[PDB]
Amino acid sequence: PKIVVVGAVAGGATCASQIRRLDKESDIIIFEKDRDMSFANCALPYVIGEVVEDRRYALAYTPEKFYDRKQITVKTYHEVIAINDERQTVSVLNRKTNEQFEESYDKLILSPGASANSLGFESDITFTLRNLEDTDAIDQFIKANQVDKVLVVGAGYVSLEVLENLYERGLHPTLIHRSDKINKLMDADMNQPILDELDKREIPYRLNEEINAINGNEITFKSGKVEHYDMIIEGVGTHPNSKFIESSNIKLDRKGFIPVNDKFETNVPNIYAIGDIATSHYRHVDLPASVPLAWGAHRAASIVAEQIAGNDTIEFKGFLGNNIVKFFDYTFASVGVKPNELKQFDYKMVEVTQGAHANYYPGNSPLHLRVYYDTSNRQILRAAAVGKEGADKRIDVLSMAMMNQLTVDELTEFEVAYAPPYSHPKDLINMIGYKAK
Amino acid sequence: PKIVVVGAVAGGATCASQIRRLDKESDIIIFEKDRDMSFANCALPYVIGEVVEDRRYALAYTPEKFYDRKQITVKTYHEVIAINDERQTVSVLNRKTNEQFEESYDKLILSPGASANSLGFESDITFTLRNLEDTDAIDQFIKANQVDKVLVVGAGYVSLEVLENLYERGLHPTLIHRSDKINKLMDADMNQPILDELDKREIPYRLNEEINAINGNEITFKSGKVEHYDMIIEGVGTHPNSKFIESSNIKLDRKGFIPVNDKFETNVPNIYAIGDIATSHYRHVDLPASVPLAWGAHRAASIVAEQIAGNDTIEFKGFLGNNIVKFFDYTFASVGVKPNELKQFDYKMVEVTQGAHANYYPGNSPLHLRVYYDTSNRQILRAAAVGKEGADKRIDVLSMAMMNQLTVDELTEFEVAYAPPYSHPKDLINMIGYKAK
Ligand SMILES: Cc1cc2nc3c(=O)[nH]c(=O)nc-3n(C[C@H](O)[C@H](O)[C@H](O)COP(=O)(O)OP(=O)(O)OC[C@H]3O[C@@H](n4cnc5c(N)ncnc54)[C@H](O)[C@@H]3O)c2cc1C
Ligand SMILES: Cc1cc2nc3c(=O)[nH]c(=O)nc-3n(C[C@H](O)[C@H](O)[C@H](O)COP(=O)(O)OP(=O)(O)OC[C@H]3O[C@@H](n4cnc5c(N)ncnc54)[C@H](O)[C@@H]3O)c2cc1C
Ligand SMILES: *SCCNC(=O)CCNC(=O)[C@H](O)C(C)(C)COP(=O)(O)OP(=O)(O)OC[C@H]1O[C@@H](n2cnc3c(N)ncnc32)[C@H](O)[C@@H]1OP(=O)(O)O
Ligand SMILES: *SCCNC(=O)CCNC(=O)[C@H](O)C(C)(C)COP(=O)(O)OP(=O)(O)OC[C@H]1O[C@@H](n2cnc3c(N)ncnc32)[C@H](O)[C@@H]1OP(=O)(O)O
Ligand SMILES: [Cl-]
Ligand SMILES: [Cl-]
Ligand SMILES: [Cl-]
Ligand SMILES: [Cl-]
Ligand SMILES: [Cl-]
Ligand SMILES: [Cl-]
Ligand SMILES: [Mg+2]
Ligand SMILES: [Mg+2]
Repeated sequence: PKIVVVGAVAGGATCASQIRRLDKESDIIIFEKDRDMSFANCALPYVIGEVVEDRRYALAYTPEKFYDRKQITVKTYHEVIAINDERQTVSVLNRKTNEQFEESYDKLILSPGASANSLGFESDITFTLRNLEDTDAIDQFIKANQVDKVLVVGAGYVSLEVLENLYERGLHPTLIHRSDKINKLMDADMNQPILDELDKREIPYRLNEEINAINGNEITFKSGKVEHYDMIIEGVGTHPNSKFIESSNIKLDRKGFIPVNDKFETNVPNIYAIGDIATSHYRHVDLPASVPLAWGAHRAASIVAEQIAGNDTIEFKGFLGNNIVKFFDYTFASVGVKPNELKQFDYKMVEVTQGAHANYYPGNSPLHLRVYYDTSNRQILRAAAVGKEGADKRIDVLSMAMMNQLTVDELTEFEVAYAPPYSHPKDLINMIGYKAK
Repeated sequence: PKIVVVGAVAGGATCASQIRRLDKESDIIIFEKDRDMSFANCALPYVIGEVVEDRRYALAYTPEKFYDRKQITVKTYHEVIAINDERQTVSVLNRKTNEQFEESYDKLILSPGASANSLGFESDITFTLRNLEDTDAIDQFIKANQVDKVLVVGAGYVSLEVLENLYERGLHPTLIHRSDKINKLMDADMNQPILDELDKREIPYRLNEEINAINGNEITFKSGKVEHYDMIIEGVGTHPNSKFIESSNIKLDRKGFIPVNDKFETNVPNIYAIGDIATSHYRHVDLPASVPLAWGAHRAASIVAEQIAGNDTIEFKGFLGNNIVKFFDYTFASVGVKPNELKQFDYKMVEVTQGAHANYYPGNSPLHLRVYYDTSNRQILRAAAVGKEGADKRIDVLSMAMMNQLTVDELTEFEVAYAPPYSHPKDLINMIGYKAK
């Protein structure tokens, strides 16, 4: 079938590539509104920090190389501006020539993702971070203006990674956030290490703070403070790239996302949606879920490739919401329903803080593991871990437990790999099970 | 019930402690034939390497402290020499006075573990490692003789840990092993990094080599080589501490171990056996299993505590055999049936070698993950991972998957915690799943 894909990055280029692995005959075309396809979204903060300096790690292909390798046509600077689903075409604006045209399709795959929100100030020193064009602009601005002081707005994982990277590059960032609710995917009382790491390095921060006015490099704040900054990076959330979908028959929810079934199909025949734009449900509980992360973009890309050109019996089984972020020496990871979703259940919480490995063994650091479970059936609802070591290991094990409908009590049965450098004979995970009841 | 425990370490002291958590009225007494209770068995190689300096780290309790905190009586230098099972008493030899006496019991818990084997040479420079007395003797001998060249016999994981520690302490070890099957719980081809690490540090080793004769410090080998050594640490296997059990009604297998049911009961009423002395079965396949490691001693300790003083519906579900060892920069971990047991199944092998984390993120290294599955039902039979980073995480996740007899195909559904420093959007575990078709 003739396949058209909208968006040429985590979900889109991946999906197109997976289809080509299975189907060598179909024509596949991807439209991407911006300059680059296949940029490494998750590498961007590290490119800014000069941790990742080889351009080949910043993006995988150019349209020419993608065509040579996979016979997939990718048109960059081409923005889809409407989906004419009844005639099975999309309307595309060639941004280089400013002319539009219709492209027909047998199957349409939507992976437009999200755009960064902006505070809306008229400021030449302010930047958001979403793609490689943004990354290049930020790097160039730092060099052209000999940037030293940078204001980082927002406290989600993107902003935190950007702050760490600016610091490692040798700049002097200050972090502000409109409330005290930083790194929201993690339990609010488990984020203190973020503030401790800032303090330890004397990196200034102010919570319940916002930009009030900008006059050149003079920034006036809500708190009444006035400071001079060379650059501002705003990480104040994202919004779905779905305005171009509104006039079509595709069903969107009130927040602008696309609900899909387990085959990643929209309500319209032959049109699929994957990636950040799509909403589905949790795997372990009967609740809606939206998890705008890379694992989901890649998993959905594979499922849609099977639906179109492979085993169409392969279907999604829902999200668990596994997520993680590094901030200086600490790791913050969680899986399951969000803190705000726990109230939909009668639940109990159990937790343990213990060394990541043998207490007598060097380089140890306390790991805090917390697990929430449903009192009606003892099923695990959510888990969170924070520590300098071993949090990723504990959360991935709990993600596998939740996939298998394990009860909190059965965690005493988990057989950990034990030697002094790695865990304890009764691992933190086993202790959660023993402490449950 | 009056409870008598034989052995005051990983299984025994733990079990007595777990019973006390549930029952504050029963009298509990533990007999330990040697000097110390609750020594840190797994810390011993590190104590020899001076990685663990504070000897307080190698001993968790003394009998006086155990009585003060848990009201449990522990008699060290007291060796149980016979079990008079029909009258429900044990005969105990007070090793300080050489006088024996009987101790009655309502429940008897055997956790005598295993003793180190010896090659049998008449040599004052040869030592074995099993407890803190041994560790003290080795340390004392190194200092008294200014030991430099040391022969480490045996290539099992503990001997390897001893070798690494002797090297880091500043001594010059040479490793020999009677066969080429080093670190036997790991796939043979995946153990090459052990030899690479030895070679990188110019630490000599000879496989399929054995001691022929010992004449003072002059050691003659099977190969015909003659070398002078200041000390020899023999890691030539262990044997069960069951000679004192032979006269009783307890059933022992041909190797001297005690087969137990899922309540860790022996064939004799009121007598339980846990730890290295006990044999059971695998959880995921119908085959016998013996896994003489710490996790099993602690898990059995809790199950026996529930049987005696808690919820008697709690029973063991079998072993998976999760194990791991660190050797210099590498980690070697495996779970499931042993290499030699794979022949009892019709199976296939799938493997991937990929970066432990994002390829562009610093300090990456190649992680080799291998999974064996049963062709009759797609169930995972065994998994092994070797690498400088991430092997423990992948093997613990697979242990959790096996606990639930998960299939190899379902690994595509595992939702990993992804950020650049930790994994990939399609993790190594997911890739095993994608490569299994
Ligand atoms: C700085 C940063 C760090 C991140 N870190 C992590 C992390 O560590 N771990 C993690 O799991 N996730 C991380 N993410 C999230 C991850 O990048 C997204 O979940 C993933 O990119 C979503 O894939 P997608 O295809 O939906 O969107 P994207 O990969 O963003 O691709 C969307 C594409 O479609 C294009 N598009 C939109 N509308 C149109 C249109 N009308 N016509 C043509 N093209 C269009 C856009 O220009 C864009 O190139 C990070 C994201 C960023 C920006
Ligand atoms: C150097 C070393 C390193 C190790 N490293 C690891 C590792 O990294 N990971 C891992 O999982 N496992 C490791 N182990 C294995 C682990 O220590 C054992 O699996 C665990 O100790 C078994 O518990 P147990 O109670 O059966 O035996 P033990 O803990 O050995 O205790 C047995 C006790 O009973 C006593 N006893 C025996 N007979 C009698 C008697 N007749 N009367 C009175 N007392 C008696 C013995 O003196 C001994 O103190 C290691 C062991 C050693 C020695
Ligand atoms: S923010 C974190 C996520 N970031 C991104 O996704 C960045 C944008 N990504 C993309 O644009 C696409 O993901 C690109 C880079 C275009 C390619 O996507 P694929 O996932 O399909 O990758 P490749 O085609 O490059 O495959 C490379 C290696 O993986 C093996 N492989 C892919 N798919 C499969 C399946 N289904 N089964 C088995 N193996 C599979 C390939 O064989 C290949 O290994 P090599 O070592 O290259 O031979
Ligand atoms: S080679 C590796 C194996 N070697 C060894 O284990 C060495 C010898 N071991 C022992 O002698 C025992 O394992 C000792 C050191 C006596 C410990 O026995 P327990 O396992 O029973 O532990 P503690 O009573 O000392 O408890 C320490 C902490 O764990 C919590 N805990 C234990 N058991 C439970 C159960 N069933 N449920 C909830 N919590 C449990 C304790 O409350 C305690 O926590 P703290 O806040 O640190 O007091
Ligand atoms: Cl990336
Ligand atoms: Cl239309
Ligand atoms: Cl705790
Ligand atoms: Cl220990
Ligand atoms: Cl008798
Ligand atoms: Cl039996
Ligand atoms: Mg129309
Ligand atoms: Mg504590």
